[PDB]
Amino acid sequence: GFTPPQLDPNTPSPIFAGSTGGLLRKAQVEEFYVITWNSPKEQIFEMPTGGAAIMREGPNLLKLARKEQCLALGTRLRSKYKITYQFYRVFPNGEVQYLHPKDGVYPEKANPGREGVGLNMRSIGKNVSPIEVKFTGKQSYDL
Amino acid sequence: DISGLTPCKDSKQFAKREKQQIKKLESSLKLYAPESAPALALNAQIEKTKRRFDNYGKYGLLCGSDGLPHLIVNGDQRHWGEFITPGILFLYIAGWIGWVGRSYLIAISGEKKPAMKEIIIDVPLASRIIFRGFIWPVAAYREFLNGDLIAKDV
Amino acid sequence: MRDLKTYLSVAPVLSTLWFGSLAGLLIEINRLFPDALTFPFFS
Amino acid sequence: KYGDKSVYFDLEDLGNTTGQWDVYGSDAPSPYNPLQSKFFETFAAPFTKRGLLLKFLILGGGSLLTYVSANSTGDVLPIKRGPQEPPKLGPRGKL
Amino acid sequence: KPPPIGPKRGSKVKILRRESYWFKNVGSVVAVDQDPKTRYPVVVRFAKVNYANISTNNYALDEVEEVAA
Amino acid sequence: VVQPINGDPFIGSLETPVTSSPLIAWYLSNLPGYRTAVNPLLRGVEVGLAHGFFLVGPFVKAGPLRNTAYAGSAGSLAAAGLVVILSMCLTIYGISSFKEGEPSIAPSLTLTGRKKQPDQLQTADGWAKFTGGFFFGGISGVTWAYFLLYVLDLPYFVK
Amino acid sequence: TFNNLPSIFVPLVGLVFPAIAMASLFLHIQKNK
Amino acid sequence: EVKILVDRDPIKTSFEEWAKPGHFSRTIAKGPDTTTWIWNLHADAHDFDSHTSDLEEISRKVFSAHFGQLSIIFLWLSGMYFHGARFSNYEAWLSDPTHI
Amino acid sequence: SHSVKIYDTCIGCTQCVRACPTDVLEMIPWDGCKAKQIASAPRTEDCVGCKRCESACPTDFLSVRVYLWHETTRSMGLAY
Ligand code: CLA
Ligand code: CLA
Ligand code: CLA
Ligand code: CLA
Ligand code: CLA
Ligand SMILES: CC1=C(/C=C/C(C)=C/C=C/C(C)=C\C=C\C=C(C)\C=C\C=C(C)\C=C\C2=C(C)CCCC2(C)C)C(C)(C)CCC1
Ligand code: SF4
Repeated sequence: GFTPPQLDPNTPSPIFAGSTGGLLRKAQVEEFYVITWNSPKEQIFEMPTGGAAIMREGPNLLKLARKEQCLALGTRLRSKYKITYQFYRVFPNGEVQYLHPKDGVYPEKANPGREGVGLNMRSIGKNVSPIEVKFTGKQSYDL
Repeated sequence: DISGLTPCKDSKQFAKREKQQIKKLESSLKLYAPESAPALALNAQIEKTKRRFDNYGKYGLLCGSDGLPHLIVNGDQRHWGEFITPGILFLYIAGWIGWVGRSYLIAISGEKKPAMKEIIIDVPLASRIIFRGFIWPVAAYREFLNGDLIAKDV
Repeated sequence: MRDLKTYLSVAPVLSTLWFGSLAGLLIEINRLFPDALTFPFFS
Repeated sequence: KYGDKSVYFDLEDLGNTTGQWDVYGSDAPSPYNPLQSKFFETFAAPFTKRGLLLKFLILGGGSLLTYVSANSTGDVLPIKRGPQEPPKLGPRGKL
Repeated sequence: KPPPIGPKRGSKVKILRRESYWFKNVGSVVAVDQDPKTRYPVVVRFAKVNYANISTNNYALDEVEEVAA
Repeated sequence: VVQPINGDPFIGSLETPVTSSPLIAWYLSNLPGYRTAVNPLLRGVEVGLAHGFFLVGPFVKAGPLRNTAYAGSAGSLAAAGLVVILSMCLTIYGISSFKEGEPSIAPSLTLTGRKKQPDQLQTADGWAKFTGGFFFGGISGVTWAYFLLYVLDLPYFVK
Repeated sequence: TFNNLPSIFVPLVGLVFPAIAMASLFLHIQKNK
Repeated sequence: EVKILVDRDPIKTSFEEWAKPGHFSRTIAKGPDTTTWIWNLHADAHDFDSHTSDLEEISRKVFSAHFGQLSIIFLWLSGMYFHGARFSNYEAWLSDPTHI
Repeated sequence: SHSVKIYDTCIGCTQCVRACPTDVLEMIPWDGCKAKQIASAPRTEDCVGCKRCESACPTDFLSVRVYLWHETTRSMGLAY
């Protein structure tokens, strides 16, 4: 309750002559991970679907295929072009889930306001053997 | 005469192998003049073969029905030249290799970056050690008694 | 030169020197003492 | 809006966004003659229950296969003609 | 305590941690985090790297034992 | 004219001359695979007839008994068998892909953006009608190819 | 008939039992409850 | 437009870098913590695009490497022509080449 | 899908998450180390299993740890 989602509007998309690494039927029945970024100038970048695109001066919008595509793109953006980015997840029903910072801050700065999960308060050798959790849903690492 | 094997000094098929190889090398000898380099080399190989067969005869090797020397490893005193004396001759050299290598690795172990001495072999150090493996059967025995051969876990 | 000898002491150069010397040794032994299957001295 | 200048994320029209398009699926009416269409309808409505179609297909096809292979003679397949040749005696007598 | 809690800086130490690369191997303590809330303060520096080309790792006080030398 | 599909560059396809052209798109749009408006039974009839002839082709002349007098008859019989199997696999496809009564999974949109009606072929009863048409048309095309090989053997090649 | 039983059972087994089995198993694969 | 742009004494002829293996790379010019290092010493040996970033040094390296390759091929042809000269039957093969 | 777990040996160097290409991880505050931060794995549904996180964990064996488990369309990394 400190950072609200951004709710990407109908922004323009980058100039691109079209490729074959784009959105297949996965988008037509599942999510397709829109990404939004804001360019200082009309520059040219490698698309994660192969090929070169020309980002527009101002906000852009790309609906590529999946999470790793937009996050690889955004990492290349932030490192090479020094640009803030945020990407989403667009289910076919209509909902738009905000995902990349989920706090307004990238997931490297340990900013308070995030609860620690996937957290085993022990060294990695002190997990029990499988026989101790035989015939139980907990495999080895959830106690 | 053990293991059903006749000696090669009194074997028929062994002499037959000899005659067959000699006729094979002589068939390749009637194509050159008897004084040129090929014929001289063929005659040298012929004498090499004949002395080879006669030496395998005179050492008491055992030639089976196929007519080839079958080495005896069991430990028969007559056949220690087959395995046991060259086996000791091997193990002496092999332990030389191992012992000079081990004493070298222990020598460089007290270095700042020892791995560079395994790449860039310290030839003075090894050469001072290279003859220290001459006495490996006694130095290693003492290092085993003193406890310096095998390392301790800590 | 110190560095030339440092390179001659490197593992491949010293390995090929050592194995060329060794190979010449075994070669000349198998020419002077060819065709050897049994150790006949004190046999 | 999907028709704006380089806008392809109409969040309302998710079909145009995700690529849901009948790329060649013409909605043009039946170009066939009505009478032959009714003929085929009445003569292929038996093959309307996919389960009954499958049972009929499997059972009748297996029956026809067994019938063909059982009534066919050796003239159409040599395996049923038989040897029509004396048998060769194998190695070492016959063993 | 404000005085040191763990081994001395430079004390060659053994690792009792069964999952580490240097298990039953000696080390060289380069630092000990004197904060009395961290779980693995003992920063050791070994001589030979692990499979990840790393020669240093944090260890606990009970997962470490100094040698008689 | 290789601009992307519907001018959408992030969809994995392009409107090249082969896909989206006045001739080839028209041809792919006026044949029984893409007649989304007409019922699937006539579509399947057309499809089965065409593939029955196409299968009787390489069974009479190419086969185990092509040189015999049983070439045409037994080849057409094998073609009818392959047709029965194709209707079989089509049937399990219609059973496995969509169950009984769901709406059509086909796109309800076109290139021009019209919210067209969904293709009822992709439904259960629709695909079943298509399979029935395919079986009927295929057996009929097999026997008609046999008839044409019987009564009109001379214009066609024997070799 | 005993010489004609392989001619009934081999085309039965090696073609229909694959039809029945592979079809029913593809249906068992593509199922939902 | 075109010219003979060429700079003198850029690199020193010295065995100092022979003594330090893996000098060409940063991670390799610090020592063999592992054995993989030696495999990386040969793997990256001629990966001049990874040693430097400027194309000038890479071009010089590959130019002189081509010269080494041509030296090797001239030495190889030396061997072939020599072995033909001394250890061959070419002087006899000309007489009856269809049977010798 | 996959079960990513972060153990208490973490030094909080932020390499696990700066290497992770699918936003699975995130650093949170903690009191067990000098850096006062530890990695967490909320978005394990987005975990493909590439183990770039644990190819960048500089500890005795590991602190982050990926367990291969029920593979879905997004853990299998499918654009279709
Ligand atoms: C591991 C399996 C194996 C074994 C056991 C052998 C064994 C042998 N091979 Mg075969 N061979 C092998 C693999 C093997 N070979 C392979 C893989 C190949 C293909 C590369 C060959 C190809 C091959 C050929 C082509 C020939 C042999 C020959 C020989 C014989 C060598 C005798 C000789 O000259 O040594 C004599 C001893 C030495 C060379 C070592 C001398 C060591 C020095 C002097 C140090 C010792 C002295 C030291 C100071 C200590 C003294 C005591 C005191 C000071 C303490 C021997 C029977 C030759 C032969 O005669 O066949 C019968 C032969 O012509 N081999
Ligand atoms: C293991 C069991 C098995 C059996 C019993 C058969 C039986 C047969 N195969 Mg073989 N086949 C098999 C497995 C089998 N196949 C497999 C695994 C493969 C892939 C490697 C093939 C590939 C193969 C080829 C490529 C060909 C055959 C052919 C044939 C036929 C013999 C040719 C002949 O001289 O008669 C001549 C007989 C005829 C021309 C009449 C055919 C009878 C039809 C098919 C019966 C129709 C019944 C029904 C409607 C459809 C089947 C129902 C389904 C439930 C099984 C015969 C029907 C040849 C053939 O004729 O096929 C066209 C041929 O060309 N087979
Ligand atoms: C002999 C005199 C000599 C000396 C002392 C040097 C000294 C130096 N050179 Mg120069 N160089 C020379 C001759 C010489 N070079 C020649 C003749 C050529 C032309 C080929 C070059 C081309 C050259 C280039 C292109 C580069 C150097 C570089 C270097 C430096 C590092 C070289 C090193 O450590 O690798 C030592 C490597 C070796 C000892 C072996 C190299 C392989 C040789 C050339 C051929 C192998 C033939 C062999 C038979 C083939 C293998 C088959 C076998 C299995 C049978 C060092 C300052 C490098 C440098 O300064 O960059 C920072 C660099 O990039 N040199
Ligand atoms: C004009 C020819 C030419 C040139 C100039 C190059 C140059 C280069 N190649 Mg390319 N390459 C070539 C031909 C060529 N290659 C061919 C013909 C192939 C097909 C196999 C390749 C496949 C290839 C791959 C797949 C890779 C390169 C790489 C490289 C670079 C570094 C190679 C290196 O450092 O290894 C130095 C030399 C060695 C490590 C020795 C190789 C040992 C060989 C395999 C020994 C066995 C072969 C021998 C004939 C058999 C006798 C055995 C006997 C000794 C017992 C360098 C830029 C690499 C690169 O750029 O990495 C980023 C890389 O990954 N090349
Ligand atoms: C007529 C002029 C001429 C000639 C004959 C050559 C010939 C050659 N060049 Mg090229 N080159 C030239 C002009 C010329 N070049 C110019 C103007 C430039 C600058 C743009 C280059 C830039 C260039 C590069 C960058 C490379 C070459 C390479 C090569 C060799 C390719 C391998 C081959 O086929 O070997 C066949 C072998 C022979 C024909 C043996 C010829 C031996 C003579 C003495 C050397 C060639 C004459 C030379 C240019 C004269 C320079 C003066 C010198 C005597 C002081 C080959 C020797 C490549 C190579 O192998 O690198 C070594 C290479 O990497 N050259
Ligand atoms: C007589 C004989 C025989 C037999 C024999 C036997 C049976 C033996 C056994 C033996 C044994 C049973 C042994 C054991 C051993 C053990 C151990 C445990 C050891 C150890 C050792 C060590 C540890 C060493 C080391 C080293 C060296 C010294 C060398 C080099 C270096 C090194 C360091 C490596 C026969 C008849 C066949 C033939 C003839 C001869
Ligand atoms: S890489 Fe490992 S040690 Fe570094 S922050 Fe992530 S979990 Fe902690």
